Amino acid sequence: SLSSKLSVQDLDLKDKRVFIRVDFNVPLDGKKITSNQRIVAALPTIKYVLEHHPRYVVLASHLGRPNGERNEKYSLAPVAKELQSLLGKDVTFLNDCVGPEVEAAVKASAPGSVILLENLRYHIEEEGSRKVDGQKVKASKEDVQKFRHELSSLADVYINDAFGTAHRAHSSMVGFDLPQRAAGFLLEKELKYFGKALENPTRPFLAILGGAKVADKIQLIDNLLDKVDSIIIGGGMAFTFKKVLENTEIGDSIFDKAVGPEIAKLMEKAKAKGVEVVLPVDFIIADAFSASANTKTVTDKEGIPAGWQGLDNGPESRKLFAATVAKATVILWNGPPGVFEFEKFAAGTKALLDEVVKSSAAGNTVIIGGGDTATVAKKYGVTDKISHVSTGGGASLELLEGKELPGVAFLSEKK
Ligand SMILES: Nc1ncnc2c1ncn2[C@@H]1O[C@H](COP(=O)(O)OP(=O)(O)OP(=O)(O)O)[C@@H](O)[C@H]1O
Ligand SMILES: [Mg+2]
Repeated sequence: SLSSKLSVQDLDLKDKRVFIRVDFNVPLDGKKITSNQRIVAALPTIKYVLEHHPRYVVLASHLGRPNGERNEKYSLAPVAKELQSLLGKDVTFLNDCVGPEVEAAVKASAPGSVILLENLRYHIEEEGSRKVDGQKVKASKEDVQKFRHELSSLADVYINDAFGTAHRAHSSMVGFDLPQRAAGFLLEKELKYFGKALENPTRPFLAILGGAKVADKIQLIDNLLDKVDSIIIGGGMAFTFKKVLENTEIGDSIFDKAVGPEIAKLMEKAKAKGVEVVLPVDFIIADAFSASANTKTVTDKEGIPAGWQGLDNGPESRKLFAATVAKATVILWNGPPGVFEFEKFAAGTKALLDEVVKSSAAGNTVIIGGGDTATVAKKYGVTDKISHVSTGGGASLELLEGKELPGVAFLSEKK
């Protein structure tokens, strides 16, 4: 989608004014912020800048869905605490926009770090349309125009360091008129890690995608679909169908009805574009979809207990996966090998997970991140992760995919 060499650790600052759109979203107990994972990242940019000696340092919010009621408190007082503790320099939380008080505060107290906003000022969104159900309405133009003007209001250089403004727009990624587009190391890492497989990386581009089911499932497919190294490990029932015939025929009949043409089709292009897509042949299937009463065999035999096929990546599947796994190429992993969360029908899967991460070094760098996999990662244990956990399980992917990426576009290379 682009993101060549935007900018990082490039901004010189120096008695300059810095506004940072970070990753400030956490649980919601009292204040007791359950999880500091998101906050930790902020630190490289946050600290570097925090002290460099600008004069500013406004680090924006973003965590919650102030649905029905208004701007409702449940702000970020505790977080400041988190910030204060880490920094030990003093963090002040004011307004996400203005407040006569707002313009005043930033200016007043020399160098500091101010965390303000989120999506309280229904202005960082685009109101919950569809009439009936929940009140208010989408739409809105200039009013937003003012908010944006107001927001930039006290800045110099704006640094995005979250996977938000790369699909949509939303506050902290647009309005912030005035040049200077600086992207935290985090953004930088993705683009770079993420960015190149995209370029001309020799080390093949060896591609690992588990489980069937599409959604952009399908969406996922086309973009992942174009690349470099023609190695994709995708496990689908029809493909199986497409590939041969009988497996599908007794197995059953239908996968993703649309997916059937598209899949055979995309798949074809894939051969042409690169070469090889690696599927099962050995699968394990059990009475229901759940996790109980299970059978593992290779290939042929399905029907009643099914109508799509078996489920989790089994022995055969494991090896091949592992098999390709061992073989340079970069390794990108989206969703579960399958149903990785229903033990029994989530074993081989870990098996795959291990080499990739392990390899990262050996083999080659590993970029896997999302939601489903994320779980996979946490449960198995990233432990060295060695590549990319591309948070924005979804956002990244589309992103991953090659689309333009909105937030990202805003970024150029400082200037
Ligand atoms: N062979 C399979 N047997 C059973 N369930 C499967 C199988 N393959 C895939 N699934 C389902 O597909 C999911 C795999 O993850 P999925 O394909 O949804 O990843 P993704 O689309 O890249 O990311 P996501 O889960 O956030 O947004 C499993 O969690 C499971 O619900
Ligand atoms: Mg999911």
